[PDB]
Amino acid sequence: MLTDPIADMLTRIRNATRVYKESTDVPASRFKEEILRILAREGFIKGYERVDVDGKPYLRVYLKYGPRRQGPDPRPEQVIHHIRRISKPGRRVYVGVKEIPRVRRGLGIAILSTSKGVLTDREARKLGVGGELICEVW
Amino acid sequence: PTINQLVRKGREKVRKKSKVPALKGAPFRRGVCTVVRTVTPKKPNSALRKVAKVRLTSGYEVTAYIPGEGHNLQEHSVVLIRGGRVKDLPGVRYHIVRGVYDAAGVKDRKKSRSKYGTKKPKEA
Amino acid sequence: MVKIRLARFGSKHNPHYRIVVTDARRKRDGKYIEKIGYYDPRKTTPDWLKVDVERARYWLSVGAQPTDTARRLLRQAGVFRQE
Amino acid sequence: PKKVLTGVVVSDKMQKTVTVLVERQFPHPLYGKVIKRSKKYLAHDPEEKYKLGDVVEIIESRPISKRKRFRVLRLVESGRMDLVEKYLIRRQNYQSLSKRGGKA
Amino acid sequence: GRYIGPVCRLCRREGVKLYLKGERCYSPKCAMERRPYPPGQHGQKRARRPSDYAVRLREKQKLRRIYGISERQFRNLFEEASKKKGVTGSVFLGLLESRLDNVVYRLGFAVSRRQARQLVRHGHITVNGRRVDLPSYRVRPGDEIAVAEKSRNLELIRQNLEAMKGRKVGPWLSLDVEGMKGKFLRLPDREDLALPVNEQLVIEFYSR
RNA sequence: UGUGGACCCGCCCCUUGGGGUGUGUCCAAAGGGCUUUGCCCGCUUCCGGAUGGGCCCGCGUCCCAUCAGCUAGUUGGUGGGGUAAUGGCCCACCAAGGCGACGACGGGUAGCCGGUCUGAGAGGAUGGCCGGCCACAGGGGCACUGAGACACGGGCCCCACUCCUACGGGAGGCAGCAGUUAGGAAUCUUCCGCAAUGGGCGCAAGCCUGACGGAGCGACGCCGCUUGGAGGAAGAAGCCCUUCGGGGUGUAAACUCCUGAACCCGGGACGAAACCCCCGACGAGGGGACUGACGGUACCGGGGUAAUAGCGCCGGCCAACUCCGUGCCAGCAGCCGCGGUAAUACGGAGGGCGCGAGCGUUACCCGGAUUCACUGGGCGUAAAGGGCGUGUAGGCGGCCUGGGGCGUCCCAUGUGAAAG
Ligand SMILES: [Mg+2]
Ligand SMILES: [Mg+2]
Ligand SMILES: [Mg+2]
Ligand SMILES: [Mg+2]
Ligand SMILES: [Mg+2]
Ligand SMILES: [Mg+2]
Ligand SMILES: [Mg+2]
Ligand SMILES: [Mg+2]
Ligand SMILES: [Mg+2]
Ligand SMILES: [Mg+2]
Ligand SMILES: [Mg+2]
Ligand SMILES: [Mg+2]
Ligand SMILES: [Mg+2]
Ligand SMILES: [Mg+2]
Ligand SMILES: [Mg+2]
Ligand SMILES: [Mg+2]
Ligand SMILES: [Mg+2]
Ligand SMILES: [Mg+2]
Ligand SMILES: [Mg+2]
Ligand SMILES: [Mg+2]
Ligand SMILES: [Mg+2]
Ligand SMILES: [Mg+2]
Ligand SMILES: [Mg+2]
Ligand SMILES: [Mg+2]
Ligand SMILES: [Mg+2]
Ligand SMILES: [Mg+2]
Ligand SMILES: [Mg+2]
Ligand SMILES: [Mg+2]
Ligand SMILES: [Mg+2]
Ligand SMILES: [Mg+2]
Ligand SMILES: [Mg+2]
Ligand SMILES: [Mg+2]
Ligand SMILES: [Mg+2]
Ligand SMILES: [Mg+2]
Ligand SMILES: [Mg+2]
Ligand SMILES: [Mg+2]
Ligand SMILES: [Mg+2]
Ligand SMILES: [Mg+2]
Ligand SMILES: [Mg+2]
Ligand SMILES: [Mg+2]
Ligand SMILES: [Mg+2]
Ligand SMILES: [Mg+2]
Ligand SMILES: [Mg+2]
Ligand SMILES: [Mg+2]
Ligand SMILES: [Mg+2]
Ligand SMILES: [Mg+2]
Ligand SMILES: [Mg+2]
Ligand SMILES: [Mg+2]
Ligand SMILES: [Mg+2]
Ligand SMILES: [Mg+2]
Ligand SMILES: [Mg+2]
Ligand SMILES: [Zn+2]
Repeated sequence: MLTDPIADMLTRIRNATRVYKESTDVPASRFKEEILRILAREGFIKGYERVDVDGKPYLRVYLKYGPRRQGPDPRPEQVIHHIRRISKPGRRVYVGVKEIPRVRRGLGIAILSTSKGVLTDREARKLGVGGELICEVW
Repeated sequence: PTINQLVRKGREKVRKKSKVPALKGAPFRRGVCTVVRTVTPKKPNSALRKVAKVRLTSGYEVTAYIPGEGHNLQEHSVVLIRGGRVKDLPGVRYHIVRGVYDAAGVKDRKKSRSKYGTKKPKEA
Repeated sequence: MVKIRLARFGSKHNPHYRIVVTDARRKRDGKYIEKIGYYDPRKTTPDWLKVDVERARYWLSVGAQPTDTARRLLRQAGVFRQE
Repeated sequence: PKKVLTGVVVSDKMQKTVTVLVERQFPHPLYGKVIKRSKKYLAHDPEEKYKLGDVVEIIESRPISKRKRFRVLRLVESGRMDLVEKYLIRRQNYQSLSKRGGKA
Repeated sequence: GRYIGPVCRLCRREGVKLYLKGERCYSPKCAMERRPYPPGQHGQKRARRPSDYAVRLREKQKLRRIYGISERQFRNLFEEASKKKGVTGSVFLGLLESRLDNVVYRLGFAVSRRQARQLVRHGHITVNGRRVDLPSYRVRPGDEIAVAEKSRNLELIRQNLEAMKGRKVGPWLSLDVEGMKGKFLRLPDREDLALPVNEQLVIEFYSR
């Protein structure tokens, strides 16, 4: 069974993007959906939608890359260079508002799940709350 | 180790083993000579290294090097040791402090005088 | 009983007392119950004596007995003045 | 305020006294993961009103004996040996881990 | 002053005139004339490419040697400067320049720093009208550094202040050659000094 | 005498022994001084304040599992004893319990903390000095007197020891200041004063305070400061290297001039104003007098001599090179490594670098060392996958909804002593 569905999703995307796929599917879950809304809203992914693959609910995530490049290896740059789980079963990580980190001086983001819902580190900071440091992205 | 493991066993702090059981890890230790033989070095060396077996006040019996051109330690003189290996003589881990007790300081030494315990010579 | 006395806080030949409320039994420089002023005998600065009459009066009203030098100073700051 | 704790009654084999197994959770001081640690309190029961499986609140009290500095406040919910079971098995499991053999 | 010993032998080793003797350090006799190479039996030997480390060691020596300050004091000033707010390089230079013995050199009461240092020690100097015989004494904006009223007629103090007539002084300072009074207007800025030292190498020397 | 308070029983309000009330019983006192026929110091019972303290509870507090079982006052109950008070605190009786791998029991080590050192941080190490708590007063036990002690300079007994002894028997306990002796690599004056702050007792005068305030010795640490300042040869002598022509030490010196640490003379403190006494009410307020150990010291003014320098290092790491002596010797050496005849690595010398009243050495702590890795590591062949499986505890856990709100997050508030 999947031991950590969020870690899984983050990875499917890590994997899919590294071989430049058009998109990738991930088992559907409300929580995962709230996280995708961030990724989309922040411009890491074109967006995502709810498809039903072989009778079961999935979320097609449409990935996003840069332009083709010059020289040896014309592979596009990644939009999502990095994306790593922070809190995980076995080692849950919670932060207070004064402890929310600053991913790459702001050039990146940290998705945390608060009692006010899933928020980026800037969002959560404004709202003035903290919670579980879900992941990190840049 | 998984986090749970570290929770269960934690990490282990290693221990520093003394390289000079000059007991009570004092800075120096007083002793009395019992032997004052010579010893042959090892590796790519050769010479008659001067050494002394000292019956220490710390209830220890150890060999100490006798640094300097020439010495005057007899098979019964009181001396002080500081601890310092002699890379060439395995087993020798302490040095005898020249200039303290029955250990005369090196005579006619002008350079590193402070070590070898030798007073500043006069001049005019 | 509890006292209002001076606790020594300067440095050698540089005395700076700290007017405190403490139990009679403590070291003169030990743990006090409250600081209610300070006093520089040598008057090295214009501000060589502060007191806080308000507080000095609260303790006096509940038992605190000042030493002779303590009251001399408390008075100089009008702790007992009732005019 | 007198500390109030909630736990399960594991022992009953005592006169006017019951053992309450109280658990607590907290982040590991160094490794972060939330860990569960437990403790048994001998609580006072003048009327022998509570039994095994009773989840009761315990309140900080004036000493009743050595070991007994807690009294059973109220019942939170009863019957539930699933909790007593963990304790019992975990107790019996002690047969295997030792020097002498044991069908643990 | 300090160090006490051949001084021009330091300029030599630093390969840069550290102007610290007054006259001579101008006249074709500063040794740096017809003798620019460092002291010793090997002074003229073809120098070997210096090590990254040797480079910072000499730059820190060049600076400290300019003010005639001990390593103990230099370091304590640098540490103080380090923890202080603002570019440590400048703040450090700002502090060195705030030493009384230095301000005396800067105001011309003394031709060199070693002289200035001796003037301060022997009580010939006065800060805000009070005698201050501490070379390390730290001048602060607004202070008036004068010549002790009882030393105003010293053969040395005369010729020295005579030479200051018409002569300009540091923009962060100001002096009245008449009343032999000086004024510390403000801490000098990096741009105000013309030191033969890249103080960046000094900051680096203390992180090794 | 009974304001009152204590106890038994009852009732009421509270609600684990809090507060009220009724009957009954029980419980008080000390006198002294005069600026004497009042006022001061004090006495008694009670309610309360303040301060100090006892006891209890949650959580946190080192190493070894080559220590895995431990326990019978043990765990609990009833009654009693005891105490200011809860409690197996202690005792009689009854029950059979209690504790342990979330590490009992056993062994090793250790006073804990504010803090201190180090570290980018997380953390590591530590707990001298100062402040708080604890514990102990030759070792062991015990209680008496007290508000308080099981009482360092109080008492009793046992033990070890020293001492006196008319041998029967007694006297002692510096982990108080100072000092002696022993041990040790190593740690101070048998000092001055109670002038100040603090303490005890006294109405006060005042007495007592090795608390303390000071001085003494030790570079043991930190900071400040001196051994000079400016001029002075294309460059003395000596030493020194030399392709013998010169090169170096060196503006260094000499020397010229200037200042003037030491030291002399003179003046000379702050720290002290209270207590006290007078006026005034022994009050507020006003007035007055006495009082300095440090010390004839700090500091101020006048006079005035150029007047200590050392230690480590120079093969690489690591800033600094030459000659000579030595010849796997003598010896260096933190790690690499040097020395078996041209040695920048030994010894000396000249020169040089570094630091300078110090410089080195030894020891020990943190760092670098992501070299136990939480931040921040690994296991095919470098050290590291268990010979395999079954499975207990434990760890971990798919998608949707709802309740709770323990974990988690937020606001407010209390606490977080002083020193640092
Ligand atoms: Mg060594
Ligand atoms: Mg040497
Ligand atoms: Mg004069
Ligand atoms: Mg560093
Ligand atoms: Mg009555
Ligand atoms: Mg009641
Ligand atoms: Mg009643
Ligand atoms: Mg009644
Ligand atoms: Mg009378
Ligand atoms: Mg049993
Ligand atoms: Mg009982
Ligand atoms: Mg009782
Ligand atoms: Mg029994
Ligand atoms: Mg144990
Ligand atoms: Mg101990
Ligand atoms: Mg720190
Ligand atoms: Mg680190
Ligand atoms: Mg720390
Ligand atoms: Mg600590
Ligand atoms: Mg001590
Ligand atoms: Mg202390
Ligand atoms: Mg106590
Ligand atoms: Mg003793
Ligand atoms: Mg009693
Ligand atoms: Mg005694
Ligand atoms: Mg001895
Ligand atoms: Mg006194
Ligand atoms: Mg007194
Ligand atoms: Mg000169
Ligand atoms: Mg008096
Ligand atoms: Mg009158
Ligand atoms: Mg008066
Ligand atoms: Mg001279
Ligand atoms: Mg070397
Ligand atoms: Mg080098
Ligand atoms: Mg030889
Ligand atoms: Mg040779
Ligand atoms: Mg050779
Ligand atoms: Mg040589
Ligand atoms: Mg580490
Ligand atoms: Mg590794
Ligand atoms: Mg292998
Ligand atoms: Mg295998
Ligand atoms: Mg096997
Ligand atoms: Mg779940
Ligand atoms: Mg579970
Ligand atoms: Mg729920
Ligand atoms: Mg909650
Ligand atoms: Mg809070
Ligand atoms: Mg607060
Ligand atoms: Mg504080
Ligand atoms: Zn020059």
